[PDB]
Amino acid sequence: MDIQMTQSPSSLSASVGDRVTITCRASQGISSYLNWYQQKPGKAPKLLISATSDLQSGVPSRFSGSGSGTDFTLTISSLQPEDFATYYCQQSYSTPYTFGQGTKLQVQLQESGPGLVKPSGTLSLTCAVSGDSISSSNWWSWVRQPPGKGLEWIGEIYHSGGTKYNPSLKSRVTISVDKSKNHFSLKLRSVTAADTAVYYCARNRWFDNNRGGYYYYGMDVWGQGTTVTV
Amino acid sequence: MDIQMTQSPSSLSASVGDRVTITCRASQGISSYLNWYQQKPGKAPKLLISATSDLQSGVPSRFSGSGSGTDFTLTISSLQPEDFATYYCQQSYSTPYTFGQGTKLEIKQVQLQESGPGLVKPSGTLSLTCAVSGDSISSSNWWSWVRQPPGKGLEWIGEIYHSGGTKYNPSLKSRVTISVDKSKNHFSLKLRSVTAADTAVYYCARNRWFDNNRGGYYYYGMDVWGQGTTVTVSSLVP
Amino acid sequence: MDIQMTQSPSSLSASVGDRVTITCRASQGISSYLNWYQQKPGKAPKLLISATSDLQSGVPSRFSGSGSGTDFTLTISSLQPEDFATYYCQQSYSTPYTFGQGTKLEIKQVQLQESGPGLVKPSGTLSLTCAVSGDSISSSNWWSWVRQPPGKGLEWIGEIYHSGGTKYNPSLKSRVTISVDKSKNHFSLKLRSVTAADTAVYYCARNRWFDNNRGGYYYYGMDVWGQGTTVTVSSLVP
Amino acid sequence: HMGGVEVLEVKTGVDSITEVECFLTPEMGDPDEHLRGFSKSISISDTFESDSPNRDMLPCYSVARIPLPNLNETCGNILMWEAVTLKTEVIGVTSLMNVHSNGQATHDNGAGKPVQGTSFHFFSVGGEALELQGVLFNYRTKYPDGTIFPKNATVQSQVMNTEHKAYLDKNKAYPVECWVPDPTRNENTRYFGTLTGGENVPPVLHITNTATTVLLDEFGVGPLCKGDNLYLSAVDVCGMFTNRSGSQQWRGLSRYFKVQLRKRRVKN
Amino acid sequence: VEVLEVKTGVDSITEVECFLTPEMGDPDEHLRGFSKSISISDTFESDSPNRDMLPCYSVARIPLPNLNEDNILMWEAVTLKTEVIGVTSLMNVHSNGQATHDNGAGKPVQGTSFHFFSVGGEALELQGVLFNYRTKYPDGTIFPKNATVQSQVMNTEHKAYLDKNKAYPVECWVPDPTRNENTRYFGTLTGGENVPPVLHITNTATTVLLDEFGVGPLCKGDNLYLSAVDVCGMFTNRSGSQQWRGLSRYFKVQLRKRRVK
Repeated sequence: MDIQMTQSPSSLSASVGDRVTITCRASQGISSYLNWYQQKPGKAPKLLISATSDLQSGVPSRFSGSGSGTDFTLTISSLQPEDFATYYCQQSYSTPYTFGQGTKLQVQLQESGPGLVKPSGTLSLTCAVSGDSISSSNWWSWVRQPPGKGLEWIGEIYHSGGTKYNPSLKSRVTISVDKSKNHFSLKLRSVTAADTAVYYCARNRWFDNNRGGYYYYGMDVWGQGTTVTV
Repeated sequence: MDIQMTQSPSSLSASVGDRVTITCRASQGISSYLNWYQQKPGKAPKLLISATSDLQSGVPSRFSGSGSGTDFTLTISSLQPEDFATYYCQQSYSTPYTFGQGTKLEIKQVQLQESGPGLVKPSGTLSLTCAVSGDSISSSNWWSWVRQPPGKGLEWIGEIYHSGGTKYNPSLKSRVTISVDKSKNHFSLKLRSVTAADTAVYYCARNRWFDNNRGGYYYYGMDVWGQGTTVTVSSLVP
Repeated sequence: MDIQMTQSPSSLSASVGDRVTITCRASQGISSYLNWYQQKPGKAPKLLISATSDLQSGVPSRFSGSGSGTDFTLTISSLQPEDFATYYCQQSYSTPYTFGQGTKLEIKQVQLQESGPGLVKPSGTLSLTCAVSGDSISSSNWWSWVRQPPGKGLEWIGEIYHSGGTKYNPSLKSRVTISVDKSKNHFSLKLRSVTAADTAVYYCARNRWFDNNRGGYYYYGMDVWGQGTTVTVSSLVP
Repeated sequence: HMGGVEVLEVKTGVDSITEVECFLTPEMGDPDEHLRGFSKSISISDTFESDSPNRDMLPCYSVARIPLPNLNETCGNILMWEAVTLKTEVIGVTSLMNVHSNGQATHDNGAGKPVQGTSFHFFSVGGEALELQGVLFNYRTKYPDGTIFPKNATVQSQVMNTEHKAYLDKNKAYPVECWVPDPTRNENTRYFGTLTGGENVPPVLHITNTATTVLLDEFGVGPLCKGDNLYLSAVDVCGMFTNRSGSQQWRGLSRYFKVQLRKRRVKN
Repeated sequence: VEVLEVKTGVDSITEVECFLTPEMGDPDEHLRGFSKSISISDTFESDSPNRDMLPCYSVARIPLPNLNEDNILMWEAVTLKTEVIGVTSLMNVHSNGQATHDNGAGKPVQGTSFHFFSVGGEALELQGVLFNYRTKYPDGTIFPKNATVQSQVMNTEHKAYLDKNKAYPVECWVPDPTRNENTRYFGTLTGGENVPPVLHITNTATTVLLDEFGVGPLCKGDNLYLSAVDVCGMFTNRSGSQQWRGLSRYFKVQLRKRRVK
C-alpha cells in the first residue's frame, strides 16, 4: 500500500520560548499509525513519539503529538536551544514504511562496509547488534538518507529469516541475518548514482500500547550511519 | 467497465544519469491491476512491469513501479541511452483493457507473426492472421489484437481463447470477429466496414496471467508481441 | 427518480471524415441504462444505441457508445454526410424517462401512425391516436407518447401496457390520460387544460426491452417511432 | 391406485422385490451449450404487468417415469409394485466449493462469492404422475412459450384458484415458481420439499448412504405403481451464482434415487 | 459374498486408531494446512486453478491383522468415533490477519466448509461433477477426464477410486451413490462466505456402521479404508487474499471377525 507523507512547513525559524507546531498529511487514511523523529545534524534520527501521541522515554515533556487518519501535528510547548533539528513524520500503517520530507527548525547498533562502490557494483553493509539478542521479537531494518533528502525505508529481516522489502528495491536487494555473529546485512545490486546516501541500520520494534489491532511499530534504536558513494 | 488512463507528462527530455518519474491516473480505482510498457521507435511495445511493481525478467533493475487505486508511478533510477522510448500504462482491472496516451522520453521463446493485406478499400474487410511459433495455441492464455494509429496510442481490439470464446472492445463489437485454428496454430482478426480511422499498425499479442500470489481476479499482461503490420485504407488498387 | 441529462457540446461543426465524440452527464448514477437517438431534420428520432453500447441493427458501425454511472460518450469513428442530425441521450434507469437537450451536428417491420386534430383551443383537451400495424398491441412492450416543442428537445409523457396499466410523467399526471384498445390495435393520448406550452410535435413509440443478458432491471429503448403529428394550441377556428 | 382399489396382502418369495436406481438432472433453464445446470441471468420487470420472463430463466420440475418388470399379463385380482423405501441425495455438492471460476471477488484480492440465496429442494416418489396446483406470485406474469403454466390466471391465482390443476407429465416444462404439489390429491405419491428464501442464505447440503426414508402411509401402504411405472420428481435449486458484473444465475444439481419395491395384491 | 455369522472369542475383535491430516494445497514449507491464495478466472473458459489452490480428499489404507493365512474370515467395521482435531486453533485472531475494523481483532476463519468422512472395506468410489466443465485442472491432480457440458450435472463416465493422497480435488468428486455398498460415508457442505465454523468435540459419541441387515463394511484383503475432508473455511490475510484452512480428523474404528463365502 503506497502512502505518501507530506509535512508543512519545509523550514521554520523561531525564537526560544515559542510554541512550535509541525503538521503532516497522509495520501490516505492511516488511523493512528504515525511516528515522529528528531534528527540533529550529523546524527541518526531519534524517535520522539509513536502511535500519534505516545512520548518516548527520555524525550522532554514539551513534545506532544495529535491527529487522526490523514492530518497530524507535532507540537513543542516552549522552544529551547537543544530543539534545533529536522523533524520527520513516518506512517507505520503499511509497508513500505514512508517518511515525510522533513521540517528544518542501552541497545547499540554499529554499521560497517566499503563506503565507495563502482557503478553497477554491489553495495554491501553489516549492522553489529550489541546489548540485545538478534532472536528478539522485533524487525531489523535498513533506512537510507540521500544527500539533502528525507528518509527511505529499504527493508527489514526477522531473526527467523523472513524479510519485507520496499517494492522499489525488491528486484535488487537482499537482507540477511547471521545469529552466529549477531549481525544482519544489506546487499544492494546494480548500484547507480541514486544509491549514494547515508545508510542506517535500526531496530523496528512493536509497542504494547493496548490500542488493539495491527502492531504499532517504531524504529527506536539507530546505528551511527555510514556514507556510501557510487 | 469504462476506465480512462491519463499519463503525465505527455513528453520529457532528460540527460543520461537523470532520475525520471512518469505518472498515470485512472478514472476509477483499479487496485493494483496496472502494467507498464516500453515502446522503442518502430518496434512493438515490450512489457516492463505487471501488477503495479513486478519487474519482467530481462528488464534492468533501474525500472520500478508503485501506486494504488487511482494513481501510479513508473520510476527510472538513473537514465541510460537505451531508455529513449514511449512509455505506456495499461489497466488490467477490467475489459476493455485501456492504455494511457504514452509518455515520449527523449534523451539529449514464443514467436508471434502477423500477416495479411497491407491495403484495404474503404468499407471493405480488413483480415489478418497471427502465426504462433514455439508455443501451442492451446496454452492457458488469451490471444489478443492491439492497434496503434499513426498518431500513436494503443487500442485493445479483443482476444480469443483456444476453446473459441472471445472478448471484444465494445467500440468495435458490431464489426469485429476474432477466430482461432488449433490445427494451424494461429488466430485471426476480421474488421468489417473499414474507414480511414482503421489505418494503423496492427499487433497480435499473448495476454497471459501472472502467478503473483496476490489473490482475486487474475492479473493479465501482454508479455509477447508480434512485430506489427501496417494496414492502410485506400480506394486506389495497385 | 428525477434524473437530469446534460449533453455537450450543444452544437458541433465538423468535416467529412472527422472523428466526433458527444458527451452526456447524468445528475445521478444510472449504471449502464443509457440510450442514444439520431433525429434528422423533420423526421422522428431513431434509436442508435441501447444499454450504453449495444448498436441497433441497421445502424452503421461507425457509431459506438461508452460510459459508466454518470458520464457517457457517443462516438462517430469517421464522420460522413449521412450523419447531419441532432443526437439525444436518454436515461432508461428510472421513470420519468429523460432526454438530453440534444447536440446538433452540422458537417462542413412494425409501423406506428399518429392521428388527431391539428388544433386545440386553450383550456381544451388534446386527443391523439397511435395506430399499430404489423404487430399486436398485446406484445410484451410499453406504448409511449413523447413530444417535442418547437426546437426544444424531447419530453416523455407516459406509456401504457396492453393490459391497461399506465406510467405517467409526474409533471403531467394531473392532466394526462393514456388508453389502449386491443380490438382496434391502437392506443390514445388525452391531455387536458392545454396552454401554449403544449404546442409540439407528438410522437408515439414502442418502448421495448432488450434481451442483452446483462441482468437486473429491464433495459428499455424506443426502437419504433411514429412519424409525428403537430398540434397547435390556438383560439382561432377555421 | 390407493383409493380406487382394494389393497390386499404383500407377496413373499425371492422374485417378489425389485430395486430402482437413477439420477434426475436439474432443469435450471440451460441458456446455451456451455451452461447446463445454470439459468439465464435474472432480469427484473419494471411493473407486475410487464413481467415476461425468458424460458431460459425459469427452473422447471424434473420428472422420470421408470418402467418396472411387467406383472400379470390388465385389471381385477392383480399384482402391483409398491414403493417401500427411498434413499436420496444431492449429487455434486462439493462443486459449490469452486469459488475461483468467473466469480465476483468478495473484496479486493479475495475469493469468489459462492453460490447462495434462495434454494428449493424437493423430491417425490409415486405410482403415477405428481399432481400439481398452480399458485402465482404475480398473476399478470406472462409465462413463455414452451412452458406449461397456470392458464386463465386471475388475481385469485395469487392465493388459490382451484382451476389450476396439472400433472407433472413432461420434463423442462413446468416452472418451479408457478406450481406446487396439490395437497388435495397425491394419495398415491409421497413428496417432500423445503424452500429457504433470502438472497444471502448459505446452502447446507448433507450427504450419506446410511439414511433411508420409509414410504408407507398410516395403513402400511406405499405408492402403488399403475401400469408398472414408478414416477420420480425432483427440484434442487441450490441458490444463485454471481458473475463479476453482478448478474446472477440459478444453479442446480442432480438428485439420486434408490427405491425398493415389493409386489402387493389388489382388487378392482 | 454370502455373509454368515460373527466369530466370538477374545481374539475376535480389534481396534484401529489414527489421524488423517488435511490436504489443502500446502503452497510452501510454512503453510501446511492452508491452500494457496484463491485466484478468480475472468471467464469459465479461462479457469486454470493452481494445484496448490485445490483441497483434495485425504485417504489412509490401514492394514489389519492377517486372517486366513494364505469359507474365509473378514474384519467387519462395527463402530466409529471421530472428530476434528485442533478446533480451538481457529481462535487465533492475532496472527497475520485482517482487522475486522480499526483497532479490532483479526477476522476469524469462516466461509464455505466441507466436513466429510468415510469408513469402508475398500477404496471410496467417486463420481465426478464439475461446477464448470471447461475448468483446466492442473498436472498432478486426478480430475474428471473428457469433460463435456453434461459433466456440470451428471456424466456417468466420471468414475474413480479414492486411491491416492493429494490427488483428487474436493471440488471435482463426490461419493458415488450408485456404488459404495461396502463403505459408510457422511458429509456436509455449508456454503456462503461469512458462515461461521460450528465444530463439536466429545469422546462420548459412537456411530454404528451396520446396515439394515446388521452388516458393517467388510475389509477386503484385511485392509480398512478411511477417507476425510475437513475444509473449515477461509483465512483472510490483511491484503484480503484468502486461503482455505483445514484440520486433521481422528478415527477410532472397532472391528470384529465375520465368516463369509
